[PDB]
Amino acid sequence: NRGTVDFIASLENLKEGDLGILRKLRGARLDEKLPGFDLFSALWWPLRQKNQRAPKREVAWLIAKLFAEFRFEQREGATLPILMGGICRKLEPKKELPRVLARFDQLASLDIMQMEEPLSVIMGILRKHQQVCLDWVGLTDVLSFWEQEPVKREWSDSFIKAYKI
Amino acid sequence: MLIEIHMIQNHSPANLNRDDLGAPKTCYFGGVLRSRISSQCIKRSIRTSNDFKALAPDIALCGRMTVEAALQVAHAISTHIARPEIDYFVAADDVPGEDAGAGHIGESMFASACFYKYFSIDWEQLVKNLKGDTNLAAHTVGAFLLAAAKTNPSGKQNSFAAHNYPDGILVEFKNSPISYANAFVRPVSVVKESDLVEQSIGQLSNYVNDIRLGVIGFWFSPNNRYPLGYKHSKLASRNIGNLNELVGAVLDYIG
Amino acid sequence: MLIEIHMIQNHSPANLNRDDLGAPKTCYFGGVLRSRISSQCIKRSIRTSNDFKALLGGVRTRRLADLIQQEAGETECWKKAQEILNKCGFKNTKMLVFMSKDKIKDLARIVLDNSLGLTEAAQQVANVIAQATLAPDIALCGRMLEPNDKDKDKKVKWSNTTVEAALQVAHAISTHIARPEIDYFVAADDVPGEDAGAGHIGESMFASACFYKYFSIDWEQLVKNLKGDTNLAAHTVGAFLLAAAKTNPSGKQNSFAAHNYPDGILVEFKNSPISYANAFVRPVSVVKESDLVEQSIGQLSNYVNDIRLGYYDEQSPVIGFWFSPNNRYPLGYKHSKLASRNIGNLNELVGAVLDYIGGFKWEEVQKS
Amino acid sequence: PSGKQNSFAAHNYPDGILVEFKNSPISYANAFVRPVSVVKESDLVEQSIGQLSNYVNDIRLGY
Amino acid sequence: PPNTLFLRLEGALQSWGSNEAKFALRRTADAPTKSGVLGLLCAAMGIGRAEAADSWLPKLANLRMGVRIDRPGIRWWDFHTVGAGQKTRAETLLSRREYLADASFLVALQGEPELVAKLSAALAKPVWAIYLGRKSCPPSRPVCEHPPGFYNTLEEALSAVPLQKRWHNEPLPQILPCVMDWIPGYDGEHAPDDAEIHYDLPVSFQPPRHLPRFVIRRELVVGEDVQVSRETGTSVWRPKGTRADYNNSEYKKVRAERLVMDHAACMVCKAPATTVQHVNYRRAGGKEIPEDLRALCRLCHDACTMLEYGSGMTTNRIDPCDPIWRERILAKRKEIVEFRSRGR
RNA sequence: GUGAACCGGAUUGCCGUCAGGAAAUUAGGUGCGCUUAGCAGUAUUCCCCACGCUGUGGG
DNA sequence: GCTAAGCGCACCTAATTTCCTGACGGCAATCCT
Ligand SMILES: [Mg+2]
Repeated sequence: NRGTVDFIASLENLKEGDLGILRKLRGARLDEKLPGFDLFSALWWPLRQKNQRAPKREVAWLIAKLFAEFRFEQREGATLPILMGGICRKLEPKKELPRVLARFDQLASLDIMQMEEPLSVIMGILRKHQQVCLDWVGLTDVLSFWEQEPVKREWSDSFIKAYKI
Repeated sequence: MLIEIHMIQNHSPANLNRDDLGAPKTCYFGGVLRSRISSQCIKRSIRTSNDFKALAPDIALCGRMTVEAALQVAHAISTHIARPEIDYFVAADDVPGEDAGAGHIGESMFASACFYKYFSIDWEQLVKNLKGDTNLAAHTVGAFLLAAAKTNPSGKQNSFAAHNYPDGILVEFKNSPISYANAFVRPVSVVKESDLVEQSIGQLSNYVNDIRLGVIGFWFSPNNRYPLGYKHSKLASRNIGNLNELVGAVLDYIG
Repeated sequence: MLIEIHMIQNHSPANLNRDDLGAPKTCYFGGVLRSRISSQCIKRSIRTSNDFKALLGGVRTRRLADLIQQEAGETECWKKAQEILNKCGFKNTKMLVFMSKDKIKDLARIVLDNSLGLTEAAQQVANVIAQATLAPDIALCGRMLEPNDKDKDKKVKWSNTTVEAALQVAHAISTHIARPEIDYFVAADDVPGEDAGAGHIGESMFASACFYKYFSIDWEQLVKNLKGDTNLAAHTVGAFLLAAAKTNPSGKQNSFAAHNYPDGILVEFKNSPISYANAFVRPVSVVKESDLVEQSIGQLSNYVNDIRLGYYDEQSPVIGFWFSPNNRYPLGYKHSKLASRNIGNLNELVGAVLDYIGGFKWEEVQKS
Repeated sequence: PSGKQNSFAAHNYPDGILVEFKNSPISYANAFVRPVSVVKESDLVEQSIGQLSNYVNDIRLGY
Repeated sequence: PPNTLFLRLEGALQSWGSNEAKFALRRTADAPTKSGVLGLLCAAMGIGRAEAADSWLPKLANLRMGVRIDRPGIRWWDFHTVGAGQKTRAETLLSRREYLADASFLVALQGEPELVAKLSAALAKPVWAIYLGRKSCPPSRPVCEHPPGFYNTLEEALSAVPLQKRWHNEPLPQILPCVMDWIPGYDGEHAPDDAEIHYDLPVSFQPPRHLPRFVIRRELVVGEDVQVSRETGTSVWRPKGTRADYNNSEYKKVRAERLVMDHAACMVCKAPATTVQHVNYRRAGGKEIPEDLRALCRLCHDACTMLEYGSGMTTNRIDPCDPIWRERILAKRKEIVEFRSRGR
């Protein structure tokens, strides 16, 4: 989809200081700090004007902050419930595995403006296991499409089929 | 000529109708499981009520020993997939003993659903069994509107005080008896920017936007909370914000 | 004449009600998950509230023979009480039996301890148990009992034990989407070891939510249940209002001391019950300005204005009192000037609703 | 609490203690339903005590 | 000329009860019985209980018909408790009733043309409320939906009418059953081994007397003799569209028009203006009229967008034309000067 | 009016009650934004109204 | 009356253990003698 791949490319082309000012902006909105809003305008407004399929404001802001925090490379076929879910096969099935499973289970019951913290702990579990690649494009178009039930359905049984291999 | 009343009513978590095993009554529609309130449940809830009790009225509306009553109701098919839930209760012994717990220690069943409720009246036969009392028939139709607007199934309500009111009533005077249950062959999926009742009323509006393309309609929402059709299109003849003026407009249309 | 109480109560992270697996009760409302508090829990907390000790008058126990034996310093009578109860219909130490406490004490002592016949003594005990319905908690919560017809003798007849409930309590559903949270707890061993491991590891489950609470009292049924003594009915209504405002369910309160007080109470006087939970069909999302209680009160005021401008009777005006501590949260912030008597004191609110009920003051009715 | 205090020596004493004597348990957590936003000319602790005092006065007058 | 009349039977629930039900267990048949469709037509004409008896049954009953089952609805049992006495006493009558859930039927009655025309006219004008066998089951689709036509046999009539998809991606039955009154063929011709008996020929209707009839089923295959239809509508509601663009030609004309009566001046600080801001998004994309647009300068449009992003402003944005929303706009505009690098 | 019409599954209820996630940890090693410039020594100053066309009512 | 090129790094390591509760409470009528 156009408008999202170039968003991921521009996020990946961001330099270290820009990622730092995005990192400090994590945990709050963008109305209290200027350079966060200037950066969101610079990375959104021309790409919003150029394409009709630009992502929604808050999901784009969430993915920008999470990419600044974690910095995983973009790679096709590396979405969240595959990588976590293959991670969920190497744990103790009676105690630890239900706890990490509930950590991933929490994600299905948030709106878009508190969603970054359970995602942050999930991506921290990913970082603790040396995971370098994530389908950032896949994550953001399934996150912008969060209003429907079938998308969460295919999310979930993708986790299931990653678990049963 | 037929007066058709399609009511959308969102009920808070309760158990209005119970089957043999205590579950909420359940039907099957749109290729998914729906919550159901039986027709006779709504009939007896509307009947025997001081909200409605205030030749013989209410014998013609609901029959009693070849009356063929003018008013009949459809089973309340939910607009979405039914979500039945287990509630676990205990009843304390409230006398200090060496143990704890004394009651049934059982489980009850409950569900919350947005019901589409269909009502149909024939005017001519309602006049016919009223021996030509047109004014009495108009008054009893207004009484039906007043009651069914504010009467709920008096099921298990002491522990589940569900006294919600309908958020949308569509009254038409069309030719053939049609139910808009086919509007909700789609179960209502909830989005972040809209609620369940708004989406159900929108599905109804998008379905009455058809049929006419291939009659009139009075739309009632409390103080225009939910407008039938989020446009300026000729879909609802009169957007009405209050129930009393809705009943007045319907009565002055009839007579 | 129906008295309607609609309360908005924000709670600290707590687990007031739990199911089998120790999870907070959740229900689907408007297509989304909502934190739920059971109506039976609220009824128990009201009945066991500190504003109810002078009004509590009912016991719902299966150990009735213990109660009857307890009024006997030396008169050992427990097997005969159990036998007369077993022939009364209970099959065992029995099924759950609800009736008054002074009634069971005095009447069962003077009936079953008497050396007399056996079947008609069971009939007398059954009459005492069935007719003992003069307790305002029994009048509010309601009761009916059915004994086992197999173990009961054919010579014992039971009168009507059906007490119609004058109180309807809804399950407290959250105004926003449910937020189930997991608390990972350990239990440290107080003696040291060579391994340094906890004595127990577990996961508690808790949730913080803004609950909408709904109560409905039928005044005519309440004065029919408690008979003509209307002073006790007014005392029951005032005690109910004070207990509902000032008592929380006793869940895991030792670990989650969430004793927050409600920020908004609407007490409305009308002949038809209204559930304002449809205000919160759309979940409440937080914003930068205002808070959750303010947003929920605004949504509730919007729906109250819509209902009054919708379902309205000229013959029966709708009228209600709005509560906020020292007028902290107004109801009609923008346009809905419906609450005529915004009241900033609980005793003033109780006095106002008692005056609307009739010629009753709170001090005068606190004697029955 | 002695949780990672060897790496985070956070031994700060309370900035305000309200000890009340009453029959029923009440709590002032509902003061902080609205999160405290820091302004330049005031303090987080000062605003926290101010909001707590507002709710305490409201509860005392209405309850 | 049209010798066939068509009936469309679709509802949320339906129940055409079989012969083995007038006890408390009151089951249903998989297909609409002949007495059921005959009663539906009798109500559509609107004659009395005994007026059907007085020489009206065999005129509608010699019409050898077929019933075509589009989709098989499942059998749902409803737990019905009759109150009996609520002369009266506390006794509850117990019953279970069978319903067909989510099924669609087409009934083709073949007869002489004038009867078919009268039947269609009465179907368009039901003088009494008609339903799907039980009064609590009103139809969801019009019974007079499909127009009548002329067909030689029942098979041609039942294969001519298409099968209507309710929505776009639903599983359709590859095999489609059809149940018809047994055509005797030539004189004589005793019934074949597959001919089943069915007590659904009405001869009196109060009390109901039913006569047996011979009933035979064929199978139709969709895609070669039964063809699907179009969707003819929308299912989901999908509320209206936000996210107005900024490159279409209809945008710039309204934006430049709003910069005229405002004299290229800002509205909150009265600086020289260079852009425009929206007050509500009820109309957007290209449809914009110049009464909900505010001409704003560069340094305050950015402040406005900084303030409206996460305030839950939904549709009605910040107006610079009311005192309530203004006093914090200046407090915001204090610090966009403070921290932005002027150096695209 | 069609195995159909008339037709509640009714009410009685706290899951509750016990608990520190705990002890351990440098983000380091490398770095020129930089090369050009009168806010003014004039030759059409963009003009609407007006002088025999160089004064005159100002956008 | 307002310029423009060229230039924007990658390598190392990412951890271990052990503990994870028990007992108690589970209803009755009334729907042909
Ligand atoms: Mg400005």
